[PDB]
Amino acid sequence: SEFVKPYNNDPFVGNLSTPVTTSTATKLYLGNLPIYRKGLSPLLRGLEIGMAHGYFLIGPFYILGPLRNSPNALLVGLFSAFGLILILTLGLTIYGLASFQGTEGGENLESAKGWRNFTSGFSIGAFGGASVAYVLLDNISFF
Amino acid sequence: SHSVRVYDTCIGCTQCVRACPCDVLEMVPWDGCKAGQIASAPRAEDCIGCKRCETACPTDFLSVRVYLGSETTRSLGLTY
Amino acid sequence: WVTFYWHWKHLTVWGGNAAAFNESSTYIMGWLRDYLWLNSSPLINGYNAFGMNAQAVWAWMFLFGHLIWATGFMFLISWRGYWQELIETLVWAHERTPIANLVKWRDKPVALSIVQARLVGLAHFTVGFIFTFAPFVIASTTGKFA
Amino acid sequence: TSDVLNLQIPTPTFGGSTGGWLRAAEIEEKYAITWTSKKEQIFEMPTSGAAIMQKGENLLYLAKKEQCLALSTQLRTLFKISDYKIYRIFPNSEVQYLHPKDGVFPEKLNEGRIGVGNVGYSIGKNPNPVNVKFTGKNTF
Amino acid sequence: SKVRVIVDKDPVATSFEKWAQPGHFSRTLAKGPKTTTWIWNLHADAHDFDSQTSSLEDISRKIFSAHFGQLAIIFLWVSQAYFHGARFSNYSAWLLNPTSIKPSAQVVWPVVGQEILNGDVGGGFSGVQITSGVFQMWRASGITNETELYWTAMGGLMMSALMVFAGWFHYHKAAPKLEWFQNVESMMNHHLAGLLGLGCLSWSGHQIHISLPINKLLDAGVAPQEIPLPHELLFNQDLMAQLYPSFKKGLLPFFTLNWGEYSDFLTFKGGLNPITGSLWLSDTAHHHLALAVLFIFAGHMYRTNWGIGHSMKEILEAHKGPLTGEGHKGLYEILTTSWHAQLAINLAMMGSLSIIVAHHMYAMPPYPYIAVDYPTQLSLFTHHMWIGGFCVCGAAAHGAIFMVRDYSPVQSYNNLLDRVLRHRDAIISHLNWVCIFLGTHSFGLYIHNDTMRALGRPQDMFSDKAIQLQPIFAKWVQSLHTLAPGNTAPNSLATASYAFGGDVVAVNGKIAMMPIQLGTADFLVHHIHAFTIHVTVLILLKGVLFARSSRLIPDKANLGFRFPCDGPGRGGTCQVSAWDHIFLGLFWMYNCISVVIFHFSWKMQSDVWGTISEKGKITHITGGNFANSALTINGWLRDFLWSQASQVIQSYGSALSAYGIIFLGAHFIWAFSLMFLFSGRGYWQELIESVVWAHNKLKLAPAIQPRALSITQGRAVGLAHYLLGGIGTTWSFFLARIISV
Amino acid sequence: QQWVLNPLKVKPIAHAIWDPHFGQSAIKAFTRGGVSYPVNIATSGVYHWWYTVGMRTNEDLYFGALGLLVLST
Amino acid sequence: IERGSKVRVLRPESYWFQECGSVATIAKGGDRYPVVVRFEKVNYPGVAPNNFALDELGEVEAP
Ligand code: CLA
Ligand code: CLA
Ligand code: CLA
Ligand code: CLA
Ligand code: CLA
Ligand SMILES: CC1=C(/C=C/C(C)=C/C=C/C(C)=C/C=C/C=C(C)/C=C/C=C(C)/C=C/C2=C(C)CCCC2(C)C)C(C)(C)CCC1
Ligand SMILES: CC1=C(C/C=C(\C)CCC[C@H](C)CCC[C@H](C)CCCC(C)C)C(=O)c2ccccc2C1=O
Ligand SMILES: CC1=C(C/C=C(\C)CCC[C@H](C)CCC[C@H](C)CCCC(C)C)C(=O)c2ccccc2C1=O
Ligand code: SF4
Ligand code: SF4
Repeated sequence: SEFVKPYNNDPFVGNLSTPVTTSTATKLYLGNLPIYRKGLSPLLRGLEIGMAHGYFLIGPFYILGPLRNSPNALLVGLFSAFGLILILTLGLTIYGLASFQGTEGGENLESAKGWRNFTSGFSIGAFGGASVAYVLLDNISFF
Repeated sequence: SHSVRVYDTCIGCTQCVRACPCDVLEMVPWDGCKAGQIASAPRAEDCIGCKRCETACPTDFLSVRVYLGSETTRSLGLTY
Repeated sequence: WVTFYWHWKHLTVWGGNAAAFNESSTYIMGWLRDYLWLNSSPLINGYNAFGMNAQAVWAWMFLFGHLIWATGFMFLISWRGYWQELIETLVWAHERTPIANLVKWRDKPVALSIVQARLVGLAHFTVGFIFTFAPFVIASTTGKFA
Repeated sequence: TSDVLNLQIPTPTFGGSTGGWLRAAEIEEKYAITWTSKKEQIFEMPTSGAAIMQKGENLLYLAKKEQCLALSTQLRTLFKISDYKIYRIFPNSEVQYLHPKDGVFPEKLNEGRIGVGNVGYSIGKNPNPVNVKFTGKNTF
Repeated sequence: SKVRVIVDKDPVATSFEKWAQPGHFSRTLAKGPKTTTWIWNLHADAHDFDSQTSSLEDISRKIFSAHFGQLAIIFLWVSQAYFHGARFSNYSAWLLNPTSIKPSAQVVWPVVGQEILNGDVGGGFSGVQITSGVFQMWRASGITNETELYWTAMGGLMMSALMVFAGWFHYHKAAPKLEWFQNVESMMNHHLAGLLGLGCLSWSGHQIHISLPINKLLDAGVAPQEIPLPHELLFNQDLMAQLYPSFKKGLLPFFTLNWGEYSDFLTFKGGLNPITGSLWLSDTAHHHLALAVLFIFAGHMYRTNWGIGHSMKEILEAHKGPLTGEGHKGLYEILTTSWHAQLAINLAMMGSLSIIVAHHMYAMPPYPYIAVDYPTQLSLFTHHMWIGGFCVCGAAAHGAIFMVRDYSPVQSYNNLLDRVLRHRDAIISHLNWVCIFLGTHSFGLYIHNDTMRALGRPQDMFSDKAIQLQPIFAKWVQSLHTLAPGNTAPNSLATASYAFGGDVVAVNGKIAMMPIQLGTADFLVHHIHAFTIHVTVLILLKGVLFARSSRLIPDKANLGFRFPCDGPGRGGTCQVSAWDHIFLGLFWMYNCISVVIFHFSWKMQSDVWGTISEKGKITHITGGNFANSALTINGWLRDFLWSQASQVIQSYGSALSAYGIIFLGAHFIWAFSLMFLFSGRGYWQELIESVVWAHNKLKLAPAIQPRALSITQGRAVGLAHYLLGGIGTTWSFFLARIISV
Repeated sequence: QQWVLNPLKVKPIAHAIWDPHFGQSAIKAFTRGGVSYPVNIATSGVYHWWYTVGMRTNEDLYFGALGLLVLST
Repeated sequence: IERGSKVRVLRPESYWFQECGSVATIAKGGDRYPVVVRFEKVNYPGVAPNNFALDELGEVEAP
């Protein structure tokens, strides 16, 4: 048998249809993530990405930070996560400014309105996810 | 895009045209040499500047000269 | 060479030990073991496993200048072609991975040009040169007071 | 010929490579080469690998003109095919004919070509760059 | 009979005619020199037989005769060591006391004041100390007399003359045909049985009959001049039965399969001999017997004239799967029609084998009193590391040469080579990401430790008193090895080596081998090793895969294996050839091997080597400072280089002054390399023009026009000078340090 | 002020150090001179040059700084 | 000048400027550089001859 074939039935495109690129499992995974899920406004995509990312980002600052062996470890980790979230939001805004200029807007992500909605959703979601993981980490003895 | 010039010390021995990998050069009729032809560069926008023509010239201080200039997506040889 | 000569001669004169220079300056190993190896001891001991002192910043800048002088040799010895093919492979990698291929560059990434590479390697060489000689010439004189 | 390309020409049987055209071929510029074969045989692709060329007519899309001309050089110096045609496909489905332009190879003389870039003196008689200062023009 | 000897008779006439016609082997160089580039091209193309002739038969004959000449050189090199031990050494005085007499087999002539190099090595002898370990190698063979060394040297000279004659004979008298070389199954069977298994069998026989009784008597305290001669031990069952009480039964238990009666001299006790600090020689003889039986058994696999055996074409073509298309089909023709592919495999295997030898001979000292000879251990480890690194670079070089020259797309359609070439961007991209990840992590932990220690925050470091990175897998493997005797090696008395934990082995105060403890510094430096190996693999694999074509240059195979560039076009195509990739990867090999040998030297001086006193008080060479100082780059710089260069910079006026001279000279050569490595050809050509003007003015212009070195030659000269200077500096530094402490 | 009264024994000061990356022992180590804050010892010789040309107080240096600021403006 | 003459080259951008060469063939036609001069020293590409004009050769020795 042959499980590696030309990608999308074109033998001259620079990609291959390996069991990693074109499996049904990978299509179901990477067709249902927020950035690829069908029927999603850009704000909801940004929100769902942001909450997971904020949860993530408050992860490492609390445990490994300079004030880890301090009674104010979790607060300092939350503030560091907030600062990194603000930096990422600024990077998203300047990327949208440099990339999408003179665009028609709409529900497409590759436009000025779509990227502004995506950035707003990411920022509010990231701050919310950092706060939620702060609340769960402060009462970790419940579990 | 680079600029390619051919000077009148050409002998029409065609090696620059064969050495060209981008179809920049071609042979046009002429009357200033025994071969009756001189090289020409009508497609200098497809020049990449690799100077394979200048390696192939037999004349003392080569008649076909490539001057590196502005860079485009063709003269940089970018596939992406 | 000029600054090494001046610094070692004045280091021996200020300490009242000009005979050390007069005997050890005639051969290269005398320079290597009596100026550079001997006078680096207060510098490299700015911070160690037992603590640190006020010359820790000079030790850190000494290693900093070493690393910049070393990473100049990158651009000075390796030339464009290797890096252009590497950039092209990275371009394929970014264009053909999910999630991250939606982020698209405006300027096509290319390797540094030949003259630009020579300039960057030379600037690295020079900055590392200055930043590895200044901490030595300051901390060795500060670490001896003579 | 003219600026027409048959889109339904069969392609060489290739197993797919990681050397093909990237996103900036459906966006900016694409090239194709068409040639005529007498038998079914194996040729080396300019983007690595080996492909079987079909007996009859072939069509192959590449990303730059250098790849098409390197493939044409392979189709000449090896097994003799000398009727290849290289095109340039724009993203708005507009094709432009490039190689064998006037119908004959550039190394052979053809009456009807106009010399472009010819200079009527030797290379050592160019003007000094001082004489072109603050003018924008050059001494070429 | 398919496997047969077919040989041409008198193919090439022996004459001194092409000796006087340099450059005769190639078409271009035979027309005579016009510039001073024909000389360097003559030197570069001397061994490139593939570009001289298009016939594989003549190429194979040249290769065979050159192999014979190389073996002659190696036999002369063995004879030099045996003769210098016989006539110019203190081997007898070393035999009488192999713990206080320093080995020395090299004496200098007093002409210029260099007689100070004849140091006091002990035993009433003056000479240069030897770190080769040939003395312990001779003691492991029972060569207690100085006549046997002389006759071994004479036999080596005779064998070298034999190889010279064979090399002349097989190229000028009896040159085999192409069908002789392509019998790879016959060659494989004959090598596996007759070379390896019969060498193991004969060496085990020599060990059992000579080295076991002589070394047993030597460890018993008998002086070497009252030990029976090896011919008196070979045919004396009474004396061997006095030593090993199993020769009374003779060869009868061997044929009756009662091999348990031979357990007196064929053991599996393991560990180290307490008298000598080395492996038990009975274990060595038993090991060679097991290897001999295994290799002779393995040499019966491949098909020859008789119907039994395997065909290697059928084995390869049966191995194919879904994800790999046609599998290994066509590799048999590749490896039976190309010599460069066989180099690309054999050089990789030989380099990896040399590295394995380096890792195995330090933790398992195989020669008596070689563990307490620290300079010998350090020199052997560093030597085999450098040899392995050079060979593993050469493997990639010849893989690139095969890919440029001998590759054929019609032969290798849809097989493993084709599939690898069809997705090379994915391989190079993922290996690039791995290199960046490993580099950022492994080096940034060092830089973070530097910053924390410089900022006065030792509690924030990556150390054992801080955030810990314990190599738990390596410790688990060590604990598994320590508990192996009895549990998973039930018929074993001691562990395989004491580096995995156990008991300290001491020979007359000095430490032979003690357990090596792994901490966070060991984790950090092992990750450094993995990262350096990965980047070298990235450079070499990118050179091999992109040897034929790339996105930048679609017709790179038409330009050749080595070529400087393809012009300043496409933004610049500098160093696009696979040769330049090998040139760049050799630097990274140098970096990797330098870091590996630095790790070995510091860790062994800090945690293994030292002295033992009453009540087991262990005092190491540097004082156990590797655990806390190898966490920062400043710690390395201050405590390894600066602290251990004191021996090499203060060696002037003593017997080690040659090491200081070579230290300075290797620094000079390393700095001289950057002249070629940084500059370019055109400047030097214009300067040569300016010099040629003065020469022309004084009627001194050579007819062979002087030219600058070519771009590829300039890179090669710079790289060779860089490698020579670096290896010389490290060589002198290591030897002057470890001899004097 | 302190360096004028004793030039051979008082280390001249370049400026004060502000670093949130310092540990405790770095703060005590860089606290030198007559001051009580972490500080850099000047190695440019500006103290001797100003001391020769008539500067004796911090007010003189401040007025020179104002004059050069107005000149730059 | 004639065939077999020894000439000195006056072209400043030539590799053999102010160097002696031998005239090989003088073409009689519309060629701008009719005289063929062969030299004993190869240039950087390795080419021994070149085509020269009649005013770029200063003449040294008659045939
Ligand atoms: C790569 C090397 C490296 C590493 C691992 C660290 C690690 C650290 N540094 Mg550090 N540092 C480094 C180099 C490094 N340093 C260098 C080179 C310098 C000098 C310029 C410094 C200077 C420095 C200072 C001055 C300080 C630190 C500090 C710290 C600590 C906290 C930092 C933190 O939370 O960041 C934020 C971390 C994150 C946001 C995490 C991102 C990484 C995540 C885990 C990647 C996950 C990828 C994921 C697995 C992919 C798979 C996804 C898939 C499953 C879908 C931490 C132990 C602080 C300290 O006090 O230490 C105790 C501190 O004050 N660093
Ligand atoms: C059992 C038979 C046998 C043995 C022992 C060898 C041994 C060898 N072959 Mg060989 N070969 C054989 C059969 C054999 N071959 C057959 C059948 C073929 C044809 C298919 C080949 C084709 C072949 C080629 C094409 C090449 C070799 C090469 C080599 C050498 C490899 C280098 C090495 O390991 O150095 C080890 C060095 C030694 C062991 C030193 C001893 C050297 C002698 C000649 C070994 C034999 C001695 C003798 C038989 C034993 C006497 C015992 C006595 C004391 C009681 C090695 C000497 C290569 C080489 O180096 O060419 C010269 C090479 O290029 N062989
Ligand atoms: C089994 C070992 C082996 C063999 C048989 C070959 C064989 C070959 N190699 Mg190869 N190679 C090897 C190992 C080997 N190599 C290793 C280990 C490397 C990595 C460094 C390389 C890297 C390499 C490259 C990069 C190239 C070759 C090439 C070649 C071919 C021509 C070589 C030639 O004419 O050189 C003639 C021999 C010389 C010029 C002598 C070199 C002398 C060295 C540079 C100096 C040594 C200094 C010395 C050790 C110390 C001096 C001390 C000082 C104080 C005096 C030939 C087929 C070339 C080729 O075109 O292949 C087709 C080519 O481009 N090889
Ligand atoms: C000390 C000198 C030096 C340094 C630092 C490097 C660094 C590097 N070389 Mg290299 N190189 C050098 C000398 C050096 N080289 C020389 C002399 C040569 C000539 C032979 C080469 C030839 C060469 C080749 C041929 C290749 C490299 C490659 C690489 C890269 C490996 C990937 C990696 O881990 O990057 C990670 C970065 C580092 C290891 C260095 C910085 C680490 C810091 C401390 C931690 C992270 C810092 C962070 C990114 C920034 C934070 C601070 C900032 C915000 C201010 C890396 C950029 C390979 C490459 O790029 O492919 C992947 C490659 O193929 N080099
Ligand atoms: C993680 C490492 C790290 C970091 C981030 C810092 C950060 C800092 N240290 Mg520091 N330090 C460190 C490690 C570190 N240190 C270590 C290990 C030591 C040794 C103990 C010290 C010793 C030390 C001393 C002794 C001092 C500092 C000072 C400072 C501060 C300088 C800021 C400044 O003036 O900006 C200005 C920054 C620059 C001028 C550098 C940029 C140079 C660029 C490349 C030139 C080109 C710029 C270009 C035009 C682009 C700019 C765009 C423009 C629009 C801005 C800053 C807070 C100083 C301080 O207190 O300052 C108030 C000071 O006196 N540190
Ligand atoms: C050191 C050296 C040397 C020397 C060497 C030698 C001395 C060698 C020897 C060698 C030898 C001396 C070898 C031997 C071998 C033997 C063998 C290898 C045998 C075998 C046997 C067998 C195999 C048997 C079999 C059998 C059986 C068991 C059963 C059946 C029957 C029979 C009996 C057949 C020289 C001088 C060269 C050089 C330098 C180095
Ligand atoms: C490493 C290396 C590269 C690769 C280096 C590259 C591609 C540039 C690296 C840039 C660094 C990573 C900074 C990137 C810029 C930052 C993202 C900041 C952006 C600034 C803009 C917004 C202005 C070459 O291109 C090269 C070319 C010729 C000879 C030698 C070499 C060489 O050694
Ligand atoms: C110096 C230099 C030259 C000029 C080097 C030349 C012309 C080499 C000259 C070789 C000489 C003639 C060999 C013998 C050297 C001395 C005559 C002997 C010295 C002996 C010592 C051991 C004392 C290049 O051609 C070049 C090309 C490309 C990159 C870098 C460089 C480069 O750096
Ligand atoms: S190679 Fe040079 S001389 Fe020959 S035809 Fe072309 S331009 Fe003219
Ligand atoms: S520079 Fe290259 S592409 Fe341009 S004309 Fe010359 S050879 Fe052709």
